[PDB]
Amino acid sequence: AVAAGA
Repeated sequence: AVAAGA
């Protein structure tokens, strides 16, 4: 799981 942002 990879999540980037806001």
